[PDB]
Amino acid sequence: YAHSQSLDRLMNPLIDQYLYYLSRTQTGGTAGTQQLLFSQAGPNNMSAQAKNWLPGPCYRQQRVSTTLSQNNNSNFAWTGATKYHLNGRDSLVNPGVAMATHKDDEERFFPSSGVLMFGKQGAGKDNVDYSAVMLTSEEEIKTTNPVATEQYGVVADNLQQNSAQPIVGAVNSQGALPGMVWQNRDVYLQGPIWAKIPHTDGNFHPSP
Amino acid sequence: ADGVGSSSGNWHCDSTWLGDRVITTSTRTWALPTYNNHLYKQISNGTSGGSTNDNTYFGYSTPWGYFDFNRFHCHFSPRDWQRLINNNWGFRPKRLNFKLFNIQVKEVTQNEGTKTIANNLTSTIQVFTDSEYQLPYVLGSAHQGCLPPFPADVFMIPQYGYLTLNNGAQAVGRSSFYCLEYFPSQMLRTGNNFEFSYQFEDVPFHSSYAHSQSLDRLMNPLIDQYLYYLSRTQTGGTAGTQQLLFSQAGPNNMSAQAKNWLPGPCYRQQRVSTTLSQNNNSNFAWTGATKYHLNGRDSLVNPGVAMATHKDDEERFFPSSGVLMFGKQGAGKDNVDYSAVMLTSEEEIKTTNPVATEQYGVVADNLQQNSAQPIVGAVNSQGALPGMVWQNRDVYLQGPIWAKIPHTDGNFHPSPLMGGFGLKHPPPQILIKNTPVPADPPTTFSQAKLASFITQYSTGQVSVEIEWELQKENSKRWNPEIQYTSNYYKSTNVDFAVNVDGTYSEPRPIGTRYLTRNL
Amino acid sequence: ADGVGSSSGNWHCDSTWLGDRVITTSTRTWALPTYNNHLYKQISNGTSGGSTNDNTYFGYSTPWGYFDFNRFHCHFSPRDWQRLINNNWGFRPKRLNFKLFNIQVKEVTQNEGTKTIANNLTSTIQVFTDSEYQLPYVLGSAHQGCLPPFPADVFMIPQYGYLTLNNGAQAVGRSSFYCLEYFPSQMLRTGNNFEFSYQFEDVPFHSSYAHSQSLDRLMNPLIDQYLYYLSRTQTGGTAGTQQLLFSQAGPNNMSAQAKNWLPGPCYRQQRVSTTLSQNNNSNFAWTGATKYHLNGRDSLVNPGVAMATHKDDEERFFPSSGVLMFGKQGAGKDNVDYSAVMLTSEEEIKTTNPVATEQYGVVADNLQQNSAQPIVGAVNSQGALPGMVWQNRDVYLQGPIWAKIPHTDGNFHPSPLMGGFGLKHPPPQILIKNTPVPADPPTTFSQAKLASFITQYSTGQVSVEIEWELQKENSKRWNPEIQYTSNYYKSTNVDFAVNVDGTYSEPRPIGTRYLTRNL
Repeated sequence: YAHSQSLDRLMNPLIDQYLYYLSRTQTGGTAGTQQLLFSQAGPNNMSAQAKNWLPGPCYRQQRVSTTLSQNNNSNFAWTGATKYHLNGRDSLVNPGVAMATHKDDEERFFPSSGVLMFGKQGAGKDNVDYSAVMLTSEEEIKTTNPVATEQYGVVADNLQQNSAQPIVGAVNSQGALPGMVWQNRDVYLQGPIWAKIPHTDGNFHPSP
Repeated sequence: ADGVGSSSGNWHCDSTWLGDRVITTSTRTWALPTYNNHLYKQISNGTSGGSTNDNTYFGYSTPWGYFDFNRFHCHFSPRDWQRLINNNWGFRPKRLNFKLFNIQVKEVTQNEGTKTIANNLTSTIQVFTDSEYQLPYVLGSAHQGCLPPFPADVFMIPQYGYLTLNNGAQAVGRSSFYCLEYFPSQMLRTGNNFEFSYQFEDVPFHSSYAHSQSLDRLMNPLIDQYLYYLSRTQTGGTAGTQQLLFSQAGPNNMSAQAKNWLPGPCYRQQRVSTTLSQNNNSNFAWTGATKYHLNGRDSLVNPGVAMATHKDDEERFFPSSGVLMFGKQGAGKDNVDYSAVMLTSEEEIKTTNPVATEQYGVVADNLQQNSAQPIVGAVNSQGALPGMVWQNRDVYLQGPIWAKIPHTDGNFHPSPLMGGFGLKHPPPQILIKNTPVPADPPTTFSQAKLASFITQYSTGQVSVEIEWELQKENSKRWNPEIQYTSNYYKSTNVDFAVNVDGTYSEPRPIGTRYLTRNL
Repeated sequence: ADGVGSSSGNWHCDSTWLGDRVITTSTRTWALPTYNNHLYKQISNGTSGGSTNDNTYFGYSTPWGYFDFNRFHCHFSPRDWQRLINNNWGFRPKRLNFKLFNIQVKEVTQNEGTKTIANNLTSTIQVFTDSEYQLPYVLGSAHQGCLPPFPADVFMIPQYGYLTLNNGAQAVGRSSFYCLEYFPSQMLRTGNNFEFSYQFEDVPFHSSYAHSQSLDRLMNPLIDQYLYYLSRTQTGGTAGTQQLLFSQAGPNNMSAQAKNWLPGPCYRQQRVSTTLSQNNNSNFAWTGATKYHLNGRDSLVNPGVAMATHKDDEERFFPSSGVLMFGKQGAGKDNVDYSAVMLTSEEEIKTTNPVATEQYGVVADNLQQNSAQPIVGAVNSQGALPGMVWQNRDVYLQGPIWAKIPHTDGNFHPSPLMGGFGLKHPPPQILIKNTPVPADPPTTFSQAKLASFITQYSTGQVSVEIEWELQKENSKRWNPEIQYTSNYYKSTNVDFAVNVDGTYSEPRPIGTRYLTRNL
């Protein structure tokens, strides 16, 4: 199934919240002075409302376009790939944690190793053109799952003061936070049915 | 026995304290308008018009209203809330009972500026609960329209509406539409009443207490460790040479001891001061905000993962979006001064929880060698690590009781980030509507749907009863604990009481964490 | 328990899917005007006034209204209709349950442009079903006034009337008059309710599926026939001489093979193109129409016997009157453009059914001899021949459910030509009327019937429940079948949902034929 709602839209669109947020830190005008003003977020501003939940974890990956001219001219397949490092070996994360293939109105982009790839009948082993492969798409989970190529979000990088303007850094990889919800990767007619959970002291969400 | 001249219910409002449980029942008077002229309407917001992509939505507004009691002040009084928080380590809701009774439906007539209200004895209202969770669940979003905190206030029932998938202001094929008349509902006249019962699924006690220890201090202060750490990598002197020296960390050096546990996860946020001159001069509210990015939209993390509001001896600082904010009675909607808001504080959890503004810690950024000095980077956001322990965000007298855990393949620690109890099968939504009564039709047949109705509203009483289980405080502490207290000094008004003009106010947020425990 | 202040029913609207059956219940709100000022009136149309002989009629209009749910969208939602058509080979109605409840009767007062509506608690309505089929049965005529497809729409009850024999605008001795107060009926006040049950007579499943084969292709493509046909009557060459040569028809020539079956009957119709420039320039609508002639009157055959709308690769052509035509929401009555109508398509049946526009075939027109070259004429209309097989016309979400088979000495394949289930004893007619309440009489006796009444109308809720039997799909087909799908691409509105202004629309006709079977 796909969700008919998204985490950020779970609200009642007709009613304001009884809570507040920090709307404005400065007076408007030619020379502004610092202040703290607060607002209740209603339907007008949905992005600023308080919420109970967070999108699923991410491990960021590189964006490839099916239109060739949009891609960088270089061989970035392995070098720009998203990898994990185990006992001195680097191995591609293929496909990795479940993340949406793309956001709205971009179907030409897909994460480099971040999606399953099936061949058409008679496809070769090595260096096969894009026409013989069949790419899947996880976009159904973009309701709860961050997009594979884009950042998770932004967090504060410093302490603010009148001498220091705020700095906000991007979160490319995010482990589990309390309040996250996510969807597992989809299953396909030609895809794998099961896997063996390794025998280990611990695991997290042991879905293949 | 259902009739015009006999009441279908009584006013039950009070609490009773039995042993390990408390039962709080409360009754209110409500008024239900006709919404949308008995129509469903799609509502949407696009980027056109100067609005941001982040605020776009698509959905529907329904003629139905809904009952919501999701705030604690609905069920508890301020005196009952004090008995709870001072005497107990924890509590959770056991079960629920709901009633609608004494229903009046009235029609409104206007001509020549004259306005007449009269009983319509044959009109009905429709009520159903969504037991199978087949509708969008809007309750856990902390909206207005809950039962008032003060029992003598008559309140208006909020309109029901929901959102679904969109691209900009446009719907997508998956976006779904719900007719609430496509559900079986009970129809009631003035003699009829409505009731149902609900039982909460098993949920962990909310922890009402603060820790009397901190993770980093769990040690015996009198004894050394039998383990070692790397104390010194260089000889002292004018020209030092590299060496490896080791020490046992005792009471003298506590920071260097070995430990079994780690502080809870963090997602860092920006520090705002209540003293204005200390804040940067700029509008950093949205730009410097901590956000998450979902399908091309950025949304503020409000409040976010539970983290301490501030460290020791800084009460002027708070995380920008990282704490709950309540308004004082009569506060406006937009751009309200700091004086009208009431900020909460999570500082009680600074024992196990990293501070919201500060970093989690530092990790090595490189490989060290005699040609390369060590570099150590700051960790602003940290996901779950084995060995972490943390506290959930506190609950407040006026704060939300529960939320619905989304239905998903996976979740992590599904406690609501605003507060309260996460529930897979929460209390159902209770939807109510005035049944439309059309005016006289044309006397010659027309296929068009009837657009002309009698203006009506309905009033009545709603009663809700929750049974709460209590976790008694077993502490062996010698010295007296901190309690929630009313100020002894004189004042013009009593706190949590009506004023001269007759309006009820809550002067401050009251958290639940007062008694203490050991880690 | 019947009283003013207690409801006599509840709102039951939903569907439940159990195994081989589905039960769809639906509830609506209705309004009933007083018709004809409580009078029966004869109505007629003659040739005088420029009207055609074909349109003449004689009949009566009655003060009574009637309930009609004969369209599928009354009972099914668009989601339920999708579950039905995608998963099932067939369905038929098993049984029926009907209810009237929560009845308000209201009086209207007007003076000085002021309009007052009030309850009249002692007024009644009258309801009876015609169980013995003793009245003219008007339901199977595909009129307006059915329950709305959308449950939140309040609808007006249509006026009842009937026609009988005429010569021009004049009655004949056989033409009959019916008083509906000459039937026993139940009288209801606000506390009273009405109910009855009905069981459908046994009827063949509607076939929801398309054939994956065609009559002419039923053969084994790999094998020759052991039979022969006349392949060649003349020697090839410059001067040929007559001969008889015979061949066995194999895969190479399929058209010439022997076959056991024939396509269904046809009554030919005229071909219209949706591309305007291809159509003749003239008004051929009525003149070039296919008609039948009954007692000096010509009437269009609309739609007629079931025939394929078009052949392969021509979707622009459709038979003139030979297909059902639905309007888009808000379409007018008269001379509406092609853009507002929605045409259906029967092309799924082109496997067994001749195409509506094209001929049935060709037959010999003469006896052949060496002096007479063979002549072969076209068969535009073909009655039943032994060995024919055919499909009935498809049923649609907004199309008619059933019809009453006329009571006659004989019929052939009594399936309704518009669609649905032919029934000798269909669901009865449900007739409803506001009982007249006269104003004050003169206080001195007068024999004249009272012409002065209190203006009244009534409202209430109607609930109907049908149990449908399902025929599950047993197909062993390997490749995936065609399904009914919502478009994935973005749009301003959701299909089958309300818009910004709040009106519900059905964007397209949805037929029932998607899954496939073998002949």
